[PDB]
Order: sequence, then structure tokens, then C-alpha cells
Amino acid sequence: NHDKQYIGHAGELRVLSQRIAKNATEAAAGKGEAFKLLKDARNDFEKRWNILVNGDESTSLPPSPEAVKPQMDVVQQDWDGLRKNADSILASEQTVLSLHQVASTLAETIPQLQVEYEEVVDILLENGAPADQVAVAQRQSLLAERILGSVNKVLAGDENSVQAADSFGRDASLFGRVLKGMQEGNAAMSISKVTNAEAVDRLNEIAELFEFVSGSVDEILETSPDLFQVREAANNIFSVSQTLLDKASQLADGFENL
Repeated sequence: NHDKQYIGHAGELRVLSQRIAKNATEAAAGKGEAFKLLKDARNDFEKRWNILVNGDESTSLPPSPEAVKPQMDVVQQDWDGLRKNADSILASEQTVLSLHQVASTLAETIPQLQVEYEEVVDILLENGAPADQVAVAQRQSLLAERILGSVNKVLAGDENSVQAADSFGRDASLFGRVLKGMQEGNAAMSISKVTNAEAVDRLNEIAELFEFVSGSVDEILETSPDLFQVREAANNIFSVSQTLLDKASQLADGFENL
């Protein structure tokens, strides 16, 4: 029978749109499995949609008549928006992955960079130093923690993700400035050079650790707006799919009416 094919394939397009929305909102959170499950769901949706519009050769299903053209006229308008913004998500797979990976790397480097600075502070207290140097080392210890929190704020896909990315970049710039002003002798902001030897060795370790932070600033700055766009596209997919569920229900009930 042929009508059963139309009705069942519309009822399955329902679940297809639902799973497309679910996989999109999962992949927006940096889960590489949903990134491919979404492609599978999108391809299945396109297959069923094409065999509902053009007709299936395997089952010899005739093309849909003109009596369903008005209904079928709207679902495509809700699929054109679902498919395209889906491709975008796919087109930004690896990029969105890179962030979610490199952030997960920073999440382990910034703490040890931070606490090490703490032990620098203590050194400058157990060896004697002006209060300015101790306070500046404390400012660095807290700037590192703010950088870590900024990385966490970037992994949300919100309007504050790009703000926290630029904040991360500028805080890392300030961190490098103060770090090399403490390691060497500069005249920028009255940055006194550290005289202690153990403190200087720990600062060398801190600089070798901050290497991986000062190199990933450009990557995060260049890739975080793409993550925000992926999150916005996922929200759009969810809304348009919730509407397309009702549209396809109306389509299937119009099929059952005939």
C-alpha cells in the first residue's frame, strides 16, 4: 500500500526532527558523539523527506499529489531552516572540538601555574621583600584564577563567552607583562625584579607553564565566536524543530484525511 508509506514516513519525520534537536543541543556542548549522530539524523530526515516528495524507487511509491502541496509547502520552509543551520554545526565540528579540548587542557595548567605563584609569594615572605612585590605576586595568583574562571565562562556558548574570551586574552597579556617584569628588570609599572633564587627558579617554571597559555590566546579568541554561533544555531534548531513537529503532525493528519 502507498498511503501507509506517506503516513508512516511523516510520523517518522516527527521523531527524526526530535532527535535532530536533541543531537544539536548535545553537540553544542562539545560532545563529539552527538556531532556525528546529528549528521546521521539529518541524512535520515533528508532521505525520508525526498522519498516523500520525489517518490521512492525501491518501494515504487508515487510522488505526493498536489492535494498535499499546501501542507508540504510549509514543512520544507521549516526544514530548509533546520537543515542549513544543521550543516553549519557540522561545518564547525573540529573547531568546536578544539576549544573544548584546549580549554580542558588549560583547566589543568592554570591551577598549577596559580598555586606555584602562591609558593612564590610565601618565598618573598620567608626571605624579606617590600610589600609591593608580595602584593603583585598575589595579584598574579588571583589573575590566574580569574583566567581559569574566564575559560569556564567561555565554555557556555552564551553572550558572555566572547566577553570572557577577550577577558582571558587581556588578562593573559597582563599576566605575561607582570611575569616578565618580575623575572627581568623593567620600568613599566614599577615592577621590581625578584632577587631571590628559589623564587626566580619557580618563576622560570611559571613562565614555561604560561607558554601554553600565551600561545592558545589567539586560538580561543578566533574560535569562541564560532562556539557562540553554534549554540545560537542549536537554539534555533530546537525551536524550529518543536514547530516542525506540529507541522508534520498536521501533514500526517492531512494524509490520513485523504
